[PDB]
Amino acid sequence: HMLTYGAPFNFPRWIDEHAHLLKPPVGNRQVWQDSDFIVTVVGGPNHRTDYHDDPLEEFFYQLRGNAYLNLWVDGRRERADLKEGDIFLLPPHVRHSPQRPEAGSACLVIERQRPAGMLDGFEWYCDACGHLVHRVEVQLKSIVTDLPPLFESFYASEDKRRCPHCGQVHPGR
Amino acid sequence: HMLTYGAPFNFPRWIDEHAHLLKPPVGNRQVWQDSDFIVTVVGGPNHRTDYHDDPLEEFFYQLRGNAYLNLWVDGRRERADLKEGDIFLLPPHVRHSPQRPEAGSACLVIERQRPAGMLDGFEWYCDACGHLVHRVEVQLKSIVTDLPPLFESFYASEDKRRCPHCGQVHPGR
Ligand SMILES: Nc1c(O)cccc1C(=O)O
Ligand SMILES: Nc1c(O)cccc1C(=O)O
Ligand SMILES: [Fe+2]
Ligand SMILES: [Fe+2]
Ligand SMILES: [Fe+2]
Ligand SMILES: [Fe+2]
Repeated sequence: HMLTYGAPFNFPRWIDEHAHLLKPPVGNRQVWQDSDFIVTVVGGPNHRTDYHDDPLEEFFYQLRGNAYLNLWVDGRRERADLKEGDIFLLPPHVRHSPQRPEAGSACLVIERQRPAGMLDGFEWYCDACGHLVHRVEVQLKSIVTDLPPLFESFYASEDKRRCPHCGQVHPGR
Repeated sequence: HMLTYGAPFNFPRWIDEHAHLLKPPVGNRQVWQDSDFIVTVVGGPNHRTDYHDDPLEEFFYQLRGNAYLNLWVDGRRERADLKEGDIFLLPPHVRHSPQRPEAGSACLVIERQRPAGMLDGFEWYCDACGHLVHRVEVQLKSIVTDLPPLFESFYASEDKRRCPHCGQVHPGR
């Protein structure tokens, strides 16, 4: 039938035109609305203390500049570098915290709409004892707008940030 | 848990190392195996007379060189140009025939594994009366290997290529 999502267009030029809109905490912009593939560009600098626990995979292609992913691989606080030109496929549920410090950076991130009842988690870990401080689960509907309200609630509440092993109150900063 | 799909790596350099393997009819190479996102690069020159009827969306990013998509939009034999640097999201079921004439071209194509019972179609249309000549449906398991055997069967059989409106026998060439 129709091309619902429009005609091909130049991506470098699209990124240039929307550069001034790539803004924190999360830094992104969705290219097409109501699609099954969720196609965003993420710039910087961003502010993220959360780990994301995505029930599906996440494709990355660091188009401009560099960034890294803080991970928890196999229990250990780990890092994956998104050097300019790198690509990478995250397995479902690997906890990850995108750090994007470079102004003018641009990373293509691709995900899919989540079916009903498949939940996304956002977690924070204690920077002293390294144990789970807080975890919210959300039925995700916008990878752009549903994020910061969630982090504000954590940021605004030392009961959420108080650790349950040590009593260290996470800075959320 | 583990990074099942490995660590980030440089995509331009990966494409360079596998250039000599991007070979017709279809021209592709999957970057990761057993993933839900099916991430391929497609080079050229390719030989495609089929239209693909994908039950899911297809993301394109023409990385090197140019290509086009022959389409059937709203009944009309149409074209979408994949100019170097273009991106594009195909809606599910839009019939499309990727033409990739340029040696050394490279296009990122992203799709997802198809659930059980969601079928892919490959169709051919009559180049005289413009009506459907032949359509096979397949449970797709490899976007790389399941293709040409299907086209050989059409190519090898004038009963499949004989049109049911006119009697024009499609060249399959
Ligand atoms: N992985 C991300 C996500 O799931 C949402 C928003 C941004 C990112 C990112 O990688 O920057
Ligand atoms: N759309 C394609 C597909 O579905 C399989 C293989 C190649 C392509 C292509 O766009 O070249
Ligand atoms: Fe994420
Ligand atoms: Fe702690
Ligand atoms: Fe296709
Ligand atoms: Fe015909």
